[PDB]
Amino acid sequence: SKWLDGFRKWYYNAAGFNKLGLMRDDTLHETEDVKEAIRRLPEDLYNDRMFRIKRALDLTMRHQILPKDQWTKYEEDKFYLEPYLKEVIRERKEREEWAKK
Amino acid sequence: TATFAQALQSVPETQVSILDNGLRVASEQSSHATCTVGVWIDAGSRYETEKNNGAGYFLEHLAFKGTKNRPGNALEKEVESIGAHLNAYSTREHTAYLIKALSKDLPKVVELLADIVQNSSLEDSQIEKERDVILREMQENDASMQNVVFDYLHATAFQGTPLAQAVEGPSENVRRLSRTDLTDYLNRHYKAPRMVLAAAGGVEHQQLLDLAQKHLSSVSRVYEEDAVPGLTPCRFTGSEIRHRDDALPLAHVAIAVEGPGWANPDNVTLQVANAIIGHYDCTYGGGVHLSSPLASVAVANKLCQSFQTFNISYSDTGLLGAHFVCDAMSIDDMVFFLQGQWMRLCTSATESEVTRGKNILRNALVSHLDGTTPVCEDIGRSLLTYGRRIPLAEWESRIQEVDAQMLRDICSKYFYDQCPAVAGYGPIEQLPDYNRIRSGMFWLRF
Amino acid sequence: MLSRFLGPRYRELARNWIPTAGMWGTVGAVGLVWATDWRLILDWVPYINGKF
Amino acid sequence: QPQDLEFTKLPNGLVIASLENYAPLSRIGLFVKAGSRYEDSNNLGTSHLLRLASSLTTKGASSFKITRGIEAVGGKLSVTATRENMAYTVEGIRSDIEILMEFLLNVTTAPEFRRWEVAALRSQLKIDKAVAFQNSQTRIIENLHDVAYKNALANPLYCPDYRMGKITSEELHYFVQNHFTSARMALVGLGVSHSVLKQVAEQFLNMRGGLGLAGAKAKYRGGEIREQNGDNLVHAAIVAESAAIGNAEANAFSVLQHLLGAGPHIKRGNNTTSLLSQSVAKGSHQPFDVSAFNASYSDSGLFGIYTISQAAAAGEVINAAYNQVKAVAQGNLSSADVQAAKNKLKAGYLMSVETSEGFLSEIGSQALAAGSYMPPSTVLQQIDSVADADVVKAAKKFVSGKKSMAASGNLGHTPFLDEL
Amino acid sequence: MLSVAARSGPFAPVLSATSRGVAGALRPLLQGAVPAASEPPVLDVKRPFLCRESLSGQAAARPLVATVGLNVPASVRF
Repeated sequence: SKWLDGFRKWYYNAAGFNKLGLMRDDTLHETEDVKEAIRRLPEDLYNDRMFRIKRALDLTMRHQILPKDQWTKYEEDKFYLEPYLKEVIRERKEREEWAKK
Repeated sequence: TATFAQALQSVPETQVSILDNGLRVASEQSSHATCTVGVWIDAGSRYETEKNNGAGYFLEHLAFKGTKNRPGNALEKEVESIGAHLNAYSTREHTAYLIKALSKDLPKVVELLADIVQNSSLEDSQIEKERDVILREMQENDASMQNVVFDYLHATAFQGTPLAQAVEGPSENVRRLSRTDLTDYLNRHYKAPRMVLAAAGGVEHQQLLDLAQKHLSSVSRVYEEDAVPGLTPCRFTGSEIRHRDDALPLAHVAIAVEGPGWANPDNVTLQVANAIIGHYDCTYGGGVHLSSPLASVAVANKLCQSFQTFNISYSDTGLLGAHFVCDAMSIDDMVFFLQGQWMRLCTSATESEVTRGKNILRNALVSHLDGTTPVCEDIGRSLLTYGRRIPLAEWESRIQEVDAQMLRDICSKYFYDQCPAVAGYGPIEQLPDYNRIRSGMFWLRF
Repeated sequence: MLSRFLGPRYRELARNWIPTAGMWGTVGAVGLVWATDWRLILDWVPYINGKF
Repeated sequence: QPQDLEFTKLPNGLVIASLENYAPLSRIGLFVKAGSRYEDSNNLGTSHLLRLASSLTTKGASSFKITRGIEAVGGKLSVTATRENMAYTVEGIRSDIEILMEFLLNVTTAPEFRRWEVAALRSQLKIDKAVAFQNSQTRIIENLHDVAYKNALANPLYCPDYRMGKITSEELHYFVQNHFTSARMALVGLGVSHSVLKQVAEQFLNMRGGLGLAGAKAKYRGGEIREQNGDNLVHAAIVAESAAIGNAEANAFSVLQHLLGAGPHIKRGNNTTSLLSQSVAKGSHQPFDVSAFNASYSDSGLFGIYTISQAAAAGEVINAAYNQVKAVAQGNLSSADVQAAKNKLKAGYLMSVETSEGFLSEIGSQALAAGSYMPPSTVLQQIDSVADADVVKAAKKFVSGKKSMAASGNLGHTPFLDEL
Repeated sequence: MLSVAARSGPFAPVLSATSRGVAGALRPLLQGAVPAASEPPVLDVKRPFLCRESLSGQAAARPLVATVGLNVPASVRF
């Protein structure tokens, strides 16, 4: 329902990576699949992600967060890494199921 | 429909007959308008006795320079007047003179072949100029660096035997050889019981038999001293040779062990093993997805420029192994990887891997015999080596016998805990010593 | 999370490596009873029963 | 024995040729008129990357699936590109071939052309160009093509060095969607039934019914290029404008190249019946290699002489070869030499289609050009229908035309085009 | 007589190029390998010309004269 959407955006506010200007896909741990999906990114998305990570590192160095009018919000959190990551796990699963037999 | 076995048995049969001179006349027929007719002689570098070490090669040069009835280039003019192609080669065991022509000129070509094996006019001026030509192409073949490592591997693996010497021999023998020595070689080794007249393509077998009875009757048939030149088994030597020239950009290394020869069936199994490891060079367009583990490892780590596996067979002996060219900094790593692959085939070969190697060997055996020249080569070499033409259905039946257990048993028999023969040429100080290469040929975990 | 090795090839590898791993386990057991001088097995053997 | 070759022209312009011969392994090839003829100054080298893009991800199969599935059945995928057309050839054992066909289908119909894969592939095309230009004949022939034509055939087989790192996926997608259309393709199957090819063609060759983009119209300019590289040998190709394919003059020019000498017939031979080799061997006492070059396309042709000689004695070899062609251009020849030239030409043609690859390449080019089978006996009688005056007027058309010269090596004694 | 590569006898593999996307069972003869060649030197980013005012004077009018020195930069003037 819409209760689940409101509860997810409350959890989005409570987790706290929105306060550093980060996206959800920036917070993914850099495994091999994630690193390959970073390598398959276009250059503008790469530069945006690296600047967001560097700015979050600077803000956490100063133990500070952003002013509220440049926080990330639940609606405009675009999921840029999802199709690249989905294709990477589909290709790796295909290679694994080939090598199983 | 038609499955693989039905198409394999639909291939036409090779007809073999024997003349009164012992000449073995074999042919097979297709729908092709052309033909390939050749003479295969059982004469090579293995029959030479260290003082006539380039006699077969120098006759192989002078065979096309004129005969008794066709003096010089007029003979050459004759074959160009029919648009035919004339080729030859000389191995360590076999010599071949083959002609691609049209089928409609089957008689004349056989006549030409006749005097080429029995009426060659060896002239002194031709001897001088072909001595200079042979010196020129040994200088040319010194640049072909994989041929240099091939010769080095044969020398260091067959030390002390007549199978170490090259077909072209040393330079001093080229500088000093005389017409009497060539006459002795041709009187000793160009007799009719060792010759196979092979024909492939749109040629009638009875017509070729009539031509061989007309022309190639009474070639030699006589030893003239009752002295049969018999072949003797050659000792294999686990050894290393290191030609070091750091000015070269790339290094070639060939590693080998014994293989059983021509007339032992597990060669087929060994062929499957090579089909597992395969070949690669830098222009293959597969990427990081090649089926060979060594190829994928060498692509990912950027080790090789090329690698290539081989099985080489002579009379109850042979060389089985690999050969690679790479830069200096890669060499040691690849040796480790290469030996690991062999040990995997000795220990933990699977069934899909064996099936892939079997399909690769099926495609190699069938697609190699496309056209009359390789079919004629297979006919002549098979009558000289196996004593018969092995049909491709027999090859398919022997390939189907291969499963994983007998393959890793055979690979453990021929690779595991065996002393290799290593030849190298180039910047090869990262190529390890013989002790580490020998220690890499077994696993401490089995 | 060990579901990558559920196939016929890994079973083939397993039945290839049964006898070598079993023989290595036999080596380990014989070396352990040899080094420890364990009295359970060394009383079951003919020639080594000389010091007891 | 097989039955005769079977043809089908689908309504979207696709030609289908099939031969049922019950071969142990089958050969399937798709022939597309999408060579390097069809590029211009902005997308140079797109055909070189498209040549190496045969193992990338499509829809229906990934790169891993294509490579592992073709290598698992032991089959082979290759592609051969000439300056006018490309040919994608798969082969494999008969009981597998249908799955191989759909792989070729994907490679020829719907490439994905992702950006990261072509960014990986551009280094491979640099390495492939280096391997190809390791020998000197390829370099001098590509230079000769760049000098002889001003458009549409000066585009080389290999990508230029500035374009590497700059070919994007959009140029490949544009090239495929403008040149890989169904009215310019031929599907040829040796060792497969006609119904299988017709079923696969009706399944997934129904997307691009147009004739594509065409009409490049290569023009001739002439001139010379002189690559000084200081080698001990000097290579030199001197050509001129000659007739295209579709003419009896093309047969006359083939008879002319086999009359003057068109390569070796004897291992370590002297080329005695070659006229050019006879003239130069009467002249020069040093090793050489003179032959006749004839590249005939569908719109224009190049005919000339190709000489390899020593660095200092290059002028004598080149002038002797040119004067030999001048002497045979003035009627000074013998009919027995023309008959031997015809025999050489027909023997080379019958030996070309002797193997399965040459036969499939010949029938792919015939289906692309005319769409109908030319039997070998008709080719032989068309060779036999050439007079001596046709060869004389072909050599006269060579000698009176403005030449394109490409030279490579130590050119201190090599002449210029004003001194031939 | 089609197959434009086979029209030329010895110049069949020179007019054509045959890549192999999936290499088959039989290896080609003369596999071939690039030598480890050198690398060009690195240079700074140059001056682009995006207006008529910058392009003025760039057209050459005099023969090329080069100048080297022990402690002065190398120059070329046209």
